[PDB]
Amino acid sequence: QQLYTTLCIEQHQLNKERELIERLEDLKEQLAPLEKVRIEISRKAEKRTTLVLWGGLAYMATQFGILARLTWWEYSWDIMEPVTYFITYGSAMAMYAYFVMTRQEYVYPEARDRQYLLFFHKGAKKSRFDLEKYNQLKDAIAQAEMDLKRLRDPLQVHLPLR
Amino acid sequence: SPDGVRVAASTGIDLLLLDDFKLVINDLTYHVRPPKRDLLSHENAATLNDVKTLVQQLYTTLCIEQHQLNKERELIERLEDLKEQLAPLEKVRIEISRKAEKRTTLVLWGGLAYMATQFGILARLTWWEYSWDIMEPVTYFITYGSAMAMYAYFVMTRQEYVYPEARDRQYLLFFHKGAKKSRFDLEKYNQLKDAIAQAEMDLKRLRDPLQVHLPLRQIG
Amino acid sequence: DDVTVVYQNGLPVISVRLPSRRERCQFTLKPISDSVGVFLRQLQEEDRGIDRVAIYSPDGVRVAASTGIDLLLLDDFKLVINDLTYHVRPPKRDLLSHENAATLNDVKTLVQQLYTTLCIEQHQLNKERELIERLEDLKEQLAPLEKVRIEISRKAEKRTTLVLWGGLAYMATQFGILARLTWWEYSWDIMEPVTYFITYGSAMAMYAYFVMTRQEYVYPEARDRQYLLFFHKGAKKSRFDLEKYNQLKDAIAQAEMDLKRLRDPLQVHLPLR
Amino acid sequence: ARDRQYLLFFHKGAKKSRFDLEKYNQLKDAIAQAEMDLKRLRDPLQVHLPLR
Amino acid sequence: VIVTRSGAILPKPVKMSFGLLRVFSIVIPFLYVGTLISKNFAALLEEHDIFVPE
Amino acid sequence: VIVTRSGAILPKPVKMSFGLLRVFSIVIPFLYVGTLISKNFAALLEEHDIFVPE
Ligand SMILES: CCCCCCCCCCCCCCCCCC(=O)OC[C@H](COP(=O)([O-])OCC(O)COP(=O)([O-])OC[C@@H](COC(=O)CCCCCCCCCCCCCCCCC)OC(=O)CCCCCCCCCCCCCCCCC)OC(=O)CCCCCCCCCCCCCCCCC
Ligand SMILES: CCCCCCCCCCCCCCCCCC(=O)OC[C@H](COP(=O)([O-])OCC(O)COP(=O)([O-])OC[C@@H](COC(=O)CCCCCCCCCCCCCCCCC)OC(=O)CCCCCCCCCCCCCCCCC)OC(=O)CCCCCCCCCCCCCCCCC
Ligand SMILES: CCCCCCCCCCCCCCCCC[C@@H](O)O[C@H](CO[C@H](O)CCCCCCCCCCCCCCC)COP(=O)(O)OCC[N+](C)(C)C
Ligand SMILES: CCCCCCCCCCCCCCCCC[C@@H](O)O[C@H](CO[C@H](O)CCCCCCCCCCCCCCC)COP(=O)(O)OCC[N+](C)(C)C
Ligand SMILES: CCCCCCCCCCCCCCCCC[C@@H](O)O[C@H](CO[C@H](O)CCCCCCCCCCCCCCC)COP(=O)(O)OCC[N+](C)(C)C
Ligand SMILES: [Ca+2]
Ligand SMILES: [Ca+2]
Repeated sequence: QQLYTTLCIEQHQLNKERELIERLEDLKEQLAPLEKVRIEISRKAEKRTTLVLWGGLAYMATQFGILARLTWWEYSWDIMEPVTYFITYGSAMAMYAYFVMTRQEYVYPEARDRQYLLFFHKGAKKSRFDLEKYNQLKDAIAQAEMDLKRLRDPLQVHLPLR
Repeated sequence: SPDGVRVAASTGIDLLLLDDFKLVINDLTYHVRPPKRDLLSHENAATLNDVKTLVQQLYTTLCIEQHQLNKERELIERLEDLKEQLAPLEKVRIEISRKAEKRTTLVLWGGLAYMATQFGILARLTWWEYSWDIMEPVTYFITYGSAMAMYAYFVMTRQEYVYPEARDRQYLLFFHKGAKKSRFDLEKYNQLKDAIAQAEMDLKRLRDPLQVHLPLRQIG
Repeated sequence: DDVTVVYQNGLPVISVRLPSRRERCQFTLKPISDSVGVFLRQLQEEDRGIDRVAIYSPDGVRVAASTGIDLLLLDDFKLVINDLTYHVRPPKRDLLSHENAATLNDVKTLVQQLYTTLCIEQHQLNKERELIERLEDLKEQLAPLEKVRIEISRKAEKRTTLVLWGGLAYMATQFGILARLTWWEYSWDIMEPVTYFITYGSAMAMYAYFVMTRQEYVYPEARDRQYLLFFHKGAKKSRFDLEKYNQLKDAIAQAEMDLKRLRDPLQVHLPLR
Repeated sequence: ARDRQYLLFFHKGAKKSRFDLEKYNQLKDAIAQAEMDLKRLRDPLQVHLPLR
Repeated sequence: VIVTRSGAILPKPVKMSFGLLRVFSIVIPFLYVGTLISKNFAALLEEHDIFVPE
Repeated sequence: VIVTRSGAILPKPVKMSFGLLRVFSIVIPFLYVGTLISKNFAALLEEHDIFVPE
């Protein structure tokens, strides 16, 4: 305790947390130019993902209309029933070719996320975005915040309570 | 500040003694001159930092077991205060999650009632009035319309149509209007419910250095 | 009689039968933030047919009105109402606060931690010096095995690729067979039940897959299962011991995990975990 | 559904045999806790044990 | 799964009391009123000379 | 799941503004053109004496 006073250790600990706070709020200084570009790219990628979602819905409605006109107006059901079976089996073939080609199963909220990532990574290369520096900053901020949260832990005595 | 402007209240002390300043007491103005702390050695100071961080680790172990008993009893006192502050809101919360579950079992039983009456419609109209050759494309387009509505559910909710996730979504939409009609604040209940879990997670993080005398684990 | 209290999610309640009203009045209590005098103040607020109320000890001495109820509810006690003495025996607990007087074990663990923090840096650096040599030794011991495991995991991949494309070719030839039968040779009035029973046979085979393999038939899991079967049957016809390779890779990962778990406390001077 | 049918068979057999399941569950958690804090005492990094 | 991360056993899954009679007492009369709705609708459509099966 | 790791209730599910009208305004005018396409294709194939059923 006579070394904790003559070496001025409390100001050394508060200097340490001031250095941590300054490093954290200076890592957030060179991030704010990048998120203004990233929000733009993500917005104009989701605006293209909703286009293919509504286009798939419009395609299913168009196929309903095509198969509904012929079975009652022009032809009979005895002509259009094998066509509408083989359309179903062709859809079951296409959903398997999606698995062979894409190495993942065809479900809706994963195909949407994969298509969104492909749109984003096309747009980030089109706009010459610096993605790796963005990922490095987003990792370093999440590490510095965890280090600051571990420094001011209330169950330890790392900093005085004043 | 020595050019005449005033220094604000919450200005740090380390910023203050860079240049001069003037201290004004009731009638007197003293002109303070802080010295220059030019003892900034780069060498012979990476060996002062290790001794200064060793003295902190030596002081910490001298004052850590009497600290984690004061924090333990303060956590127990805050836990038994937060429980009594939460306990009036709990009986109001249960009676909103009882109407919101009865309105969800009405949907879950009326889906079964809709499927059973569609079965009874098609089974009446296939064997009795019209033939199966007349009433086959109706069933096929019923099936394709269901396969289209299950995709429109995904296009509108960004969530795949399975049974228990749609049940939980409909339950939460019932609850967040039951808790709005009856004048119930969910924000105070959520901040009274996360503070209890936060205060009792730290109570079991104190099991290591107080029960078995092992060093406790960090946040995360 | 109130022979006992009731525990409710960590809080006590005394069911004290009041003197001038023939009822078992419940009384919930905060054990840490209340004293005995508070409980006697709020016990007599109910009826005021109380000319004497006093909490005693089992030995018979009076208990002060300022002791906390958590210190009272450690042992059993007596509650004297103005004519009858209700003996109270609360249920026994284990611990709430790990607090008591000093012990020789406390000072013997204090000099243990004071001995730890003087030599933990010169022991952790002498352990990191061992780890940075052990990791490069393990990573150069493994160099013959990765050259063989890549040649096994490329044969298993080039066989499961043919299994995938062969399944696609089978479900594309079934289309051709059925679409030749329903339009050229025979008609749909013949080939509709064969279509239905092929669909039902596929739905039966997808359940028999679950009965045999004890897992559901989805595509990226039935691919990986057959890949692992090709790998383990191919690594047995090449004399490749996986029990060495697996323990080398997990030992390398454990050494790297311990290195990254100690090296950052050397940077930021925090505890390890 | 297979695991749910397995649990409904096991919890009927455990009531027929009077198996005292909760002492089994608390022992199985307690030995995992005693192995966890024993393994955190034989740490190669923390110098908790001498002659090592 | 059937066990926890230790070797303990997961508890007994909850059972809806009298489940099959609660399902079959709401499946059957709605099936019957489905047949009634379809019979009366077909009789109405035939009686007004719109769709007569011939 | 309807709660967090605490007892705190999950937030409100994000509904889409006019979701049913946005679906029924994209289903119906595409079902109509899907009718018109098939009608014109059937008439164009019938007129050139390729596929006539009756
Ligand atoms: C008295 C009664 C007694 C009778 C008893 C007699 C019964 C016969 C005994 C036969 C036993 C012999 C054993 C043979 C060993 C074979 C091993 C082998 O092949 O080595 C592979 C070997 C790997 O060996 P391995 O390491 O042990 O791994 C194998 C498994 O992984 C193993 O482990 P796993 O964990 O992965 O297990 C998965 C397993 C299990 O998963 C399954 O898929 C189980 C399937 C069983 C379901 C049964 C469905 C019931 C159908 C209804 C019945 C219809 C009758 C109708 C009658 C109507 C009359 C009223 O899959 C397989 O192992 C089988 C592979 C594919 C089989 C598909 C056959 C099913 C269709 C049969 C129906 C026949 C229709 C005839 C119609 C004719 C019309 C004129 O190398 C490989 O190349 C990998 C295989 C690549 C993928 C599959 C390739 C398919 C090959 C043949 C298919 C031909 C074309 C498909 C035609 C489709 C039919 C329409
Ligand atoms: C005008 C010209 C022509 C008209 C054309 C068609 C018009 C039909 C109108 C249909 C619209 C439905 C109206 C509902 C709107 C309001 C819903 C609402 O407030 O509900 C409150 C309630 C809670 O409200 P909330 O808390 O504010 O939450 C709002 C949303 O739930 C929040 O939901 P979310 O954000 O979580 O996402 C859910 C989302 C998910 O979105 C969807 O699921 C949309 C699905 C539809 C997509 C399009 C399908 C494509 C169909 C193809 C069309 C083919 C046409 C045929 C032509 C072919 C020939 C060319 O939306 C919904 O589920 C909305 C609920 C409505 C369900 C719609 C189902 C109707 C299907 C009809 C299709 C066409 C009919 C064919 C007619 C055939 C002719 C013979 O919502 C519910 O979900 C409850 C469901 C209850 C539904 C009705 C209950 C009836 C019960 C009657 C009493 C039974 C008595 C028993 C008697 C006992 C006897 C023994
Ligand atoms: C870019 C500019 C805008 C373009 C606008 C035009 C858009 C054109 C339409 C493109 C379609 C893409 C969306 C696909 C919607 C088809 C919906 C599909 O489900 O219909 C099935 C009919 O199948 C279709 O004919 C094709 C099957 C899909 C195979 C092709 C995959 C195309 C994916 C391309 C990536 C786009 C992301 C997908 C968005 C969801 C019938 O449903 P069902 O039988 O009951 O499936 C069972 C449900 N499962 C899958 C969850 C088990
Ligand atoms: C104010 C309170 C109101 C109370 C009274 C309300 C009474 C409402 C009556 C209607 C009940 C709602 C119906 C919900 C259940 C519909 C039955 C449906 O689920 O059955 C399907 C039949 O489908 C229907 O024909 C089309 C309905 C499509 C659903 C659109 C969403 C509408 C519900 C929105 C609210 C969500 C409630 C979820 C309840 C489960 C099964 O077909 P299948 O193909 O073999 O299953 C495929 C397996 N999947 C689902 C895992 C993929
Ligand atoms: C020496 C090298 C070896 C060469 C061997 C070459 C062998 C070539 C032939 C291989 C045949 C493999 C068949 C692959 C499966 C065919 C595609 C399958 O999906 O068709 C289904 C119909 O086929 C039947 O189900 C049979 C499948 C039963 C299992 C067959 C044995 C599989 C053993 C091999 C497993 C690895 C296969 C690779 C992943 C497909 C369609 O089902 P559908 O209704 O439309 O959609 C259901 C979607 N689900 C599954 C997600 C629900
Ligand atoms: Ca059919
Ligand atoms: Ca027919």
